[PDB]
This record gives sequence, structure tokens and C-alpha cells, in this order.
Amino acid sequence: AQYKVIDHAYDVVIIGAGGAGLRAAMGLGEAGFKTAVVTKMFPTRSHTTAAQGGINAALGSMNPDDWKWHFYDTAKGSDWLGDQNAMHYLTRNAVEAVTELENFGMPFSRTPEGKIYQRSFGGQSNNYGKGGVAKRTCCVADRTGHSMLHTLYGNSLRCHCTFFIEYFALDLLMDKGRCVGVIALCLEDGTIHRFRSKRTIVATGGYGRAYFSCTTAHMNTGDGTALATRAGIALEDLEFIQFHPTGIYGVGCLITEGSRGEGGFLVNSEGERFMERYAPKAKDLASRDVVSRAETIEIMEGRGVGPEKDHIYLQLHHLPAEQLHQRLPGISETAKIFAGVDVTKEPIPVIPTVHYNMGGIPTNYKAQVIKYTKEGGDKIVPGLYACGECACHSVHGANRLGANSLLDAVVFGRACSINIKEELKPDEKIPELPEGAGEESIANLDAVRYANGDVPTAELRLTMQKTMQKHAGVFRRGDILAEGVKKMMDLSKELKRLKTTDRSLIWNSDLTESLELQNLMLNATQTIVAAENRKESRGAHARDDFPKREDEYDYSKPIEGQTKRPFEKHWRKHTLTKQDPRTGHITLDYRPVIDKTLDPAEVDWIPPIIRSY
Amino acid sequence: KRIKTFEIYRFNPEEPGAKPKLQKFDVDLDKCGTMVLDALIKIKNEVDPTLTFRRSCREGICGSCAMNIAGENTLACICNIDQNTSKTTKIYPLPHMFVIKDLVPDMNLFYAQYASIQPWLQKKTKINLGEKQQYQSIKEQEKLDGLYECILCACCSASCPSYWWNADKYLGPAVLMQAYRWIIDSRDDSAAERLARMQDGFSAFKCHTIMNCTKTCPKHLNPARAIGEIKMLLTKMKTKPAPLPTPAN
Amino acid sequence: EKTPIQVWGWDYLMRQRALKRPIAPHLTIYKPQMTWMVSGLHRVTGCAMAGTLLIGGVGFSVLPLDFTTFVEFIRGLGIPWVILDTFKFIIAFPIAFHTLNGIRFIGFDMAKGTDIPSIYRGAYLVLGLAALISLAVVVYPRWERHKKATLPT
Amino acid sequence: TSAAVTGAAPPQFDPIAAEKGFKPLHSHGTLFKIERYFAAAMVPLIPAAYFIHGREMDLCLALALTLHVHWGVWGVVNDYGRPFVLGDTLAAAVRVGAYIFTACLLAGLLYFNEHDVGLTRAFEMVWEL
Ligand SMILES: *Cc1cc2c(cc1C)nc1c(=O)[nH]c(=O)nc-1n2C[C@H](O)[C@H](O)[C@H](O)COP(=O)(O)OP(=O)(O)OC[C@H]1O[C@@H](n2cnc3c(N)ncnc32)[C@H](O)[C@@H]1O
Ligand code: HEM
Ligand SMILES: CC(C)Oc1cccc(NC(=O)c2ccccc2C(F)(F)F)c1
Ligand SMILES: O=C(O)/C=C/C(=O)O
Ligand code: SF4
Ligand code: F3S
Ligand code: FES
Repeated sequence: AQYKVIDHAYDVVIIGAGGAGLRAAMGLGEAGFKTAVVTKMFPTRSHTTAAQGGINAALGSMNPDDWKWHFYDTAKGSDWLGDQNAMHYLTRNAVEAVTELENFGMPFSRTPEGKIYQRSFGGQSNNYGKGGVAKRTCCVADRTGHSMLHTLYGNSLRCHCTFFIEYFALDLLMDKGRCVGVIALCLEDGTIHRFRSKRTIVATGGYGRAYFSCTTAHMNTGDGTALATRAGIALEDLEFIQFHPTGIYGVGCLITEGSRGEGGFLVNSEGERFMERYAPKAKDLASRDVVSRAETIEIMEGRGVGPEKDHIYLQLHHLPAEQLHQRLPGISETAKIFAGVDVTKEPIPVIPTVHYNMGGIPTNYKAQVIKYTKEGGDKIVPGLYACGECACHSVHGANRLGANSLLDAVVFGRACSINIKEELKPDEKIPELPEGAGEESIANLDAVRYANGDVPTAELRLTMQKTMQKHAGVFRRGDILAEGVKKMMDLSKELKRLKTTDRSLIWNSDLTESLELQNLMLNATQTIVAAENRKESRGAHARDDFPKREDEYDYSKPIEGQTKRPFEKHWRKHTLTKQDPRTGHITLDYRPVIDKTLDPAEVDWIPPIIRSY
Repeated sequence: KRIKTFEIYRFNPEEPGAKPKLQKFDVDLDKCGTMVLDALIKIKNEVDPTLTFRRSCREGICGSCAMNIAGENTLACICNIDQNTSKTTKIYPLPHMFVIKDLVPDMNLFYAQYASIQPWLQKKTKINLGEKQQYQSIKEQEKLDGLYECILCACCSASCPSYWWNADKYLGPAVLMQAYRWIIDSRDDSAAERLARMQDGFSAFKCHTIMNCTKTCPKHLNPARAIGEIKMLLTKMKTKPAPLPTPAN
Repeated sequence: EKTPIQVWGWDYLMRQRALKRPIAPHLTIYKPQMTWMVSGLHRVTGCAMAGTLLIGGVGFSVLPLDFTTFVEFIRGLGIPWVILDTFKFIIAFPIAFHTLNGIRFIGFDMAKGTDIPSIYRGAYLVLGLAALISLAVVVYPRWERHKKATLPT
Repeated sequence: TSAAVTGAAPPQFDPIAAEKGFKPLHSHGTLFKIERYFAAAMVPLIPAAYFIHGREMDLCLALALTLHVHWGVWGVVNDYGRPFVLGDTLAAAVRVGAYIFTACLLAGLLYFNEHDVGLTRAFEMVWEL
């Protein structure tokens, strides 16, 4: 049939209003640009609002602390797969970033003295890895992500940036390596929109919904990363899928690490803190990629708990109801609601769940999207930025440190602002749409609308999610993945036997079902192959058949006189998947990890070591 | 085997000469989650994909899945399905909202009203943004409890006949809840001029203390309490000021 | 005069009626509750009494049929004592309830006792309390109208 | 085709661009303060009348009872009688009929305690039947 199309012309457009989305939105509005924020739900509904634990920063409102020790842990937890510059950026900016939010009016919990309250979290440690556990996470008791996100939204009105809400971003506006704007659908009345813009930010959160079980939203299908792929951008580190240790057994609701941070621990059928075995130092507060395995083992070996011997207990009843009600209000509730459990009397049934994606769209410390060749390094795609979860600066590398993400969404959002208020020529004007432009995105829609297939939008989604869980799991063997990639590639082929029912333009949910599948095929398929091709065991990634972490050297034994292994023999590299969407065919380059700081004079880089907790 | 049945409001806006109606769905409680939302999701996947509503968090915190279930306004994602299958549960959208499609209300007026109360900190002594914290003691932030938690579900507002009758001129409990939120923050300076914006007849004084607001808040919050406190400030009793930021801060 | 938002609100409703969008069901579907029903009854009683006092002063003036005569062009109609004695109760109950429940609604208007349990006790404490005063106002005179249908010595 | 219109930015409220010319600090607070004190202090009154009858009673009950009711119904009218449903010109008319109701009442009540039994007595008589 036929469609209504509308044209908008904005300086900058932001795709998504999460934490990262809003922190940008307000930076530009503030310096006076004609922003537009496109999102597919009222901003307060973004997954950021479920965030619980906190945000990391060295204010030391509890005990002296240096932003340097935080940088340490970030690089450590990253299992040296992060870019050390980004990690540098992140960590000096973190004290401002947070306080900025206390000035914007966030009701952070408070120390008696009067300053921000802070709690301890998984992975972190004082004095460059030789002190006690650091208390570096700032938090609104248990509601930290929620409280923050309202605050940003609250302030997002103070600076006039036009919100296009309940709008679905279909694709980017591509002019041979130049991003001019976005195409989008308006749920409320079926009208298609085009957004001429000088600049474009993609900030759309992870793809946690690729799996059967996840701690994420129903809305978290990583359609950002879909846009880069269909714009011909290479995606990176899609094999680094964090599993969060304390998912709630039945549903997949998260129980914040902050509960371990505050004292409560893990227990197996035997009635034993098994973390004393797997992490003699950090105990129940190691990094999550470790802890998640500790559980996945315990279970595999029949020390699991319940009537199914297949999850474990998180125990907190040994703690004062005072501290519990006050430092952990929200979890106390969700415990009671979904598990039917009182944290003062019993333990909670918990089980590692797919949580965060350290993968995403490739960028520098300046948060600008980049293509890459061996031939001439990394060519920046101008007009285009990315931040948050859909981003990959690689401040996380192979394993994300906990409560560094709200951080990296505040900071690299804020970087998106500062680094456009820096290089925008108040001279030259808004990019033009090519003739007949956008027309291919809509074309997809059309056939997806009237799609007379024979497998339903929903049955497909399910099967893929089951097959992702079985294969791209916590522990991955070689012949599993290869058999995975097998099935999976049949599925990214099943998309032409697709059945749909609601033919309507207006609030067609069956149809944003379908687009949101399409956009998760491209995720999952790239996720799984990249996983398969990696023959090492670093962070989120673990192989049954390659237990060792392959670097240039072998940093187990002193360096003196060893021979540097060639770039192709080792695996300290970012995986870069391309896929052509027509075919759905994945081919894999490999970018080098960036190992240098931003100011050698201010801080010294950290050379790879053995990963001990 | 135990079969639950559901009555669900339906409106197809694109269809010519359009009428709302109740549609009936049978659901296998053995093959289903414990929550109402669960049941909804089942029948989009397994009986009817046209059935449309708003959802995100599933953990009861986004605020999207707000609606009226067996007569009460609450969150579908944290609403236990009535086990007894002799009785038929009935689901409707937030009362007296203008409906877009099926269970999907126009939320815009609500949103605007949220905006109009200026939901951000403002200071007479303008401050360096990245620099040191603002003092607030623990006694003073506890004051903000039961206030910062509002997930903006609009449950309370859609449950207040005042607000049905005069949505337009009357702010509503969700929004005044939040207005108060800002006026009583010991780091806000606009406290006097915030009250200024609602001194009129319909902005806050059109609460008749029906109380429906508090009885209904899925988040166990207390809008009326707030409203009460506002009316006071609008007349007799006063806001406190800060204790001074202690030396060595 | 309207605050800027009230103005916005107006246009919104204009916009929304302009699209012939439906209103979501409300009194028809909302669940009977003690919060709103009391409040409701409070108007009712409120207006019942005022309606009385209107057709009162006005009726009896615009009419050549004064009170005294009315009072017994009802007494002279073999009316059984109980039936008369709930008609009194009925009249007494409005005035009883609107007054007690009235004081309650001042607390609320001052954020006193505005939490579900304290809300719910009041609503009962006062619904029952009125029903009580009300009943003693009706039945106790009726007691002394039998205690003197037989004085002992 | 992508041969279509250039539209606008969907209706939104901007709370700061609105703060421009608009302050009129006209506070119904004080009135509200007193209409609540009124009923408050009018409490000991209503039981007094069960105890003490007579002719000064009738008349101040009436007095007070008018004021409360006036205020009250004004409140009732601004609730149920409103522009969206009624259209503006008829909604004025009800806002007037409010004051007609106070007058029809008080003048009607005045009459009663002059050329009929009184209020206190009208009750007395109904209790003895
Ligand atoms: C799942 C989770 C994550 C989490 C956490 C607890 C849970 C349950 N707790 C955290 C914590 O305590 N500390 C921390 O540092 N991180 C924590 N996380 C991770 C972190 O919260 C998230 O990754 C964070 O949300 C990152 O923010 P981001 O902005 O990138 O993600 P988002 O807010 O969910 O983004 C969603 C926005 O993008 C828009 N979008 C998505 N798709 C579209 C399309 N198709 N079209 C238009 N807009 C789109 C969304 O609609 C939304 O506005
Ligand atoms: C001292 C005794 C009384 C008290 C304390 C009292 C209290 C109140 C209060 C607080 C309201 C405000 C309703 C609201 O906006 O929430 C009200 C309303 C009203 N009152 Fe009274 N009242 C008393 C006696 C009466 C009597 C005897 C009558 C009738 C003759 C009456 C008639 C009304 C009417 C018609 C309203 C309309 C507003 C509404 O119902 O919401 N009042 N009363
Ligand atoms: C069915 C329930 C939820 O709702 C019903 C619907 C119809 C009107 C009302 N009750 C009122 O409407 C009412 C009662 C007392 C004071 C103020 C009001 C007011 F202002 F108008 F909202 C109750
Ligand atoms: O433990 C949590 O709350 C999760 C934190 C995170 O995702 O960073
Ligand atoms: S006070 Fe409660 S019912 Fe009201 S908007 Fe907030 S969360 Fe919803
Ligand atoms: S229901 Fe409305 S009347 Fe006030 S008490 Fe709640 S806002
Ligand atoms: S969908 Fe988040 S509140 Fe139910």
C-alpha cells in the first residue's frame, strides 16, 4: 500500500533516551543546539531505571581513595581486553560525573558527616590491588538507576529538547560514509518520519533479549546495533555477554550485587560458603564472570540446591532488619513478590542470568563510531556517535566491572556533548536527503507488515532464545557452538517464512514484535559465530577446550627474554563482525587492543597480569 | 486441568465507525506464569497477536504496565492472577484516560502536568556544577522517603474522580506527590515560588480527600499525606530551612 | 484565569475530542471501596440536607400548606410505630454521619491519619459511631414513651 | 515514495518558556483556611441544638447553615458542572445558579423561622409522632 512521510530538520538527533541518551540530550540543549530525542517509550521506562547497585566513583566519603585505584580495577576486571585510554577517560571523569548528579538534585543516600553514601561492590580493591575492599559505589539505597533516570529526565526539560516519544527508529540515513539522520515510525498514528540532522547519536541499550533468560527489559533488543549493521558498520566484542551471578531463579529479576557487597553471601546444598574456595581473597565479592562460574560448577557437581538441585541460595537473614530495610529496600520487596521469600527469615533462590553486553558499536575515547582496516587503521564515520550499552568504547573489554555502566553512560554521554560543542562549525548547515532516500527501510516494513508466512513472529523468537541459552551459555565447548552456528543460520533464513496478523499502522505491537526480531537475528548470529571463533578463555567468555588466556607473551612466567608471539597467533584482540543483511553472512576482521593512556605524565598504563581474586 | 478466563477491553481505532468492547480469553493456568501480565503475554503469542498493551520491566518498576484489573488500578507485572477459576477477572485501561488502542491510554496530559511543576533542583546562589557536594544530613533525606520512589505509573491519578472530572485544571495526586517532593528538599531554594504556582482554586485545592490515591498505589506510597502537607504550606504551617553546611565539608 | 498548564490542558482535550477517541470506563467498572464510597455518601448526605432545607423554606412559603397541618395530615394515617421510627433514624443519620465524617475530612485536609489502616479505622469508627448516636436519638425517646405507658406507683 | 510533507514537532509543554509572562499570585489558600475553621467551630454548635432549642437557635443555625452550604455547593458545582461537557456559556449559568441557591435558601429559611414553627421545633414535632 501507501504511507505518510514527514520531514524534520535538526542539528542533532539522539536515538534512545536511556541514561546515556538523556545525559547527551541535556549537554547539547544546554549549549543551545536544536536537538531531537527519538525513543520508543517514555524515557522513565528505559532499562536504566531498573539499575540497582550504584555508580562507581572515588569520593572516599568512607575512607581516603584515589581515582587511580579505580582505573586499576577497571583495567584488571577487563581482563586486558579494554582500551586503556577509554578506561583512563572514564575514571578521572567519574568524580565530576557523579557530583554533577548530586548538584542536579539526586537524592543519594547519605553518610552521617553529610556526604554521599558509598557501598562495596564486586571486583574492586584498594592500593592497586593490595588493600581491603573499596567502597566506591554511590547509591540511592537500592533504587539507584531509577532515582538517577528521573533526575536526568527532570533536568531534560530545563533545556528544551524536543522529545519524539513512542517512536521506533527503523534505520540510519546513509550517504556513503556520512550520517545525515534517521528514519522512524510513529506508533500513535502510523506516520513515517525522516530526520535531517547535522549529527546523530545511537544510544539504545543492550540485546539481552537474545537469550531465554535475562535480567533485562522486554524492550532490550539492541536495535541500535541493528542499525549500524544495516548501515554497513562492523560490530565488535559480541562474544562478551556478561552473566549476572544473582538472577532470580524463576523469572530472571535481578538481585543487586550490592546485597553481597553489604555482607550477605552464597551457599550450596552442603550449607557452605563456596566462594572461600574459588576466591580466597575477595570471597563473595570477586568479579561476576568468576562468581558466575563458581555457581555453574557447584550445580554441575550436584551441590546445587532445591528440589531440582539446580540453583543456589543467596543468604541475608544473618543481617539486621535495620540495615536490610534501609540499605536494600527494593530487593526485600521483589524477593517477597516473585520468590515469596522474606529476606529476614530465608535465603533467595538465585541463578546466573544473561545480564549486560560489553559488546556493541566501535568508538574512540571521543565516543565517535569507527570503521577499520589493516590497510589504514581506523577511519571515523563522521556524523555518527554511540554511547551506553549499545556502545563499545571497551571500557569493559571481556568482563564489565560492576556499577561502571551507569558511569559510562553518564560519562561518554557527557563526552558526546562536549565533543560536538567542540567541533561543530556554527557556519555550514544541515545535510540534505538524497532523492528517493530512506525508501529501503520502509520497504522492509511493508513486506513485514503484510507478511503471509507460515511460522509466527512469536514461535520463532522463542526457539532462537532457547538455542542461544543452550549454546552461547556460561561454559561453551567447541562442537556445541559449531552445531549452534548451524541451527542459528537456518533461523536467520526462517525470516522469509514469517507469519503476521495485525495489519494496522497504529500501535501495531505484533509488528514492533517483528522488527525487533529481525534486529535480534543480526545480533544473535554475530554473537554466536564470534563466540565460536574465539579460542581462548577471558572474562565473560569461557571454553571447555581452551582453558587458557592467550596473550602476546605468557605473563604467568617473568617477561625477561620471552619471544613476543605474532599478532595472528594470540587472542588479545577485538572481534569485529560484519554481516550483510540481505544474505546474513558473517566475516571477521580483528582490531588491536589500545594499550596507551591519555596522559602518560598524569598516569602510567597497566601491563597484563594473571587474573587473581 | 484448570482454565482461567479473562475479560479484556478492546478498541480498534483504525476501523470505520469504531466501537469499544469486552473480549473473552481462556487461559491454561498450568502452562502459565503467576502474574496477570504473564497471562496477557500468553494470548498475544498463542491466540491473538493484535492484543496491544505497554510493557517493559517485568520486575514492577518501569511503570509501563499500568491498568485496571478486577476493578482496581495496579501493575499487571505484579498482579497475582486470581487462582479461583469460578470467577472471571476483568482488565481495563486506566480509567477515564483517552484511549489510543486496546489497553493503551494517551499519557501526554499526564506527562505535561509532570513537567509544569519543574522537576529539577534550582538554587538562588548559582553553583559551579562539577564541584563539591551540597550538604544534606541523613535526617533531611529520610524526609524524601516515599516520595522519590514514584514510578509515574499514573495509577493513583486515574483512580481519583476529581482528576477524572477536571483532569485539565487539577494537577492530580501523582503530580502533586512530586511537587511536594521538590518543595521539601533541603537543597531547593524555590520552595516559596513553587507553592506560588498552585495557589489557585483547581491546582491543588480540588482534592476532596477521597483517599482512593493512597489505597491504590502499587508502590505503597502515600499521595494524600503529601497533598495534605501541601495544603498546609499553602496556608498556615511552614517549610523548614537547611541546617548550615558544617565547616570542613 | 488559568495557569499556563491549565491552558495546555484545555487544548489537549480539544485535540483529543477532535480525534473522536474514547474515554476509558470508570464509575461503571471501578471497584466498590470504603475510600470513595464514604466520600460519596458525604456529598449525598451533604446535599440531601440542603435539598431538604430548600424544598423546606421554599415549599412552605410558596405554598398555602403550613407545617403544623402537614405534620398531622400524616399523623392521621394509621402509620405503624417502627416505620415512623426509621424515618426519624434516616433523618438523624445524614446529620450524624456528615458531621463526624466531616471532622475526619479535616484531618485528611491536614495530613492527619492519611494511611490505609488509620484511614480504614476512622471510616468504621465513624460509620458505626454515627449509626449509634443516630439510633439512641431515635430509640431512647421511644423508650421513655413506654416507661410512661406504665408508671409503677 | 519519499515525495511527502515537512511537518512539525508534536505538541509538548515547555515549563520554562511558559514562565515568561504569568505570575498572578492569587491565593485561594486563605479562604480555604477559613471555610475549614468555620465547619470546625460549627461542630460544638450542632449538638448544642439537640440540647438547647428556642428562637435564637433557629436563626443562627440558619445563619451558619447557609454560609457552609453556600461555600459547599460552590465547590459541588465546580466539580460536576464543567466546560468540557457543558460548553462554556452554560457553565457560567450554573456558576450563577449557585448564588441563586444561596438566596432561594436563606430567604426561604428566613421565612420559616418567622411565619412557621422554626427549625428547632419542626424537629421536635417530628420526633413526637
Ligand atoms: C538490566 C540491569 C542493568 C543494570 C543494573 C540492573 C539491571 C537489572 N544495575 C546497574 C547498576 O546498578 N549499576 C550500573 O552501573 N549498571 C547497571 N546496569 C547496567 C546499566 O543499567 C544499563 O546498561 C544502562 O541502562 C545503560 O543505559 P542505556 O541508555 O544504554 O540503556 P537503556 O537506558 O536501556 O537504553 C534504552 C533507550 O534506548 C531506546 N531505544 C531502544 N531501541 C529503540 C528503538 N528501536 N527506537 C528508538 N529508541 C530505542 C529505548 O527505547 C530507551 O530510551
Ligand atoms: C459542623 C458540622 C459540619 C461539618 C464539620 C461539615 C464538614 C464538611 C466539609 C469538611 C466539607 C467539604 C467537603 C470537601 O470538599 O472535602 C463539607 C461539605 C459540604 N457540606 Fe458540611 N459539614 C457540616 C455540616 C453540614 C450540614 C449540616 C450540611 C447540610 C445542611 C452540610 C452541607 C454540606 C454540603 C452540601 C457540602 C458539599 C461539598 C461536598 O460534599 O464535597 N454540612 N462539609
Ligand atoms: C465510582 C467511584 C470511584 O467514584 C464515584 C463516581 C462519581 C462521582 C463520585 N464522587 C465524586 O465525584 C466526589 C465525591 C465527594 C467529593 C468530591 C467528588 C468529586 F469531586 F466529584 F470527585 C464517586
Ligand atoms: O548488582 C547489580 O545491581 C547490577 C549491577 C550492574 O548491572 O552493574
Ligand atoms: S504515587 Fe504510586 S500510583 Fe501514583 S504515579 Fe506514583 S507509583 Fe503510580
Ligand atoms: S483520590 Fe483525589 S481527592 Fe485527593 S485524596 Fe486522592 S487526590
Ligand atoms: S512493565 Fe514495568 S511496571 Fe510492569
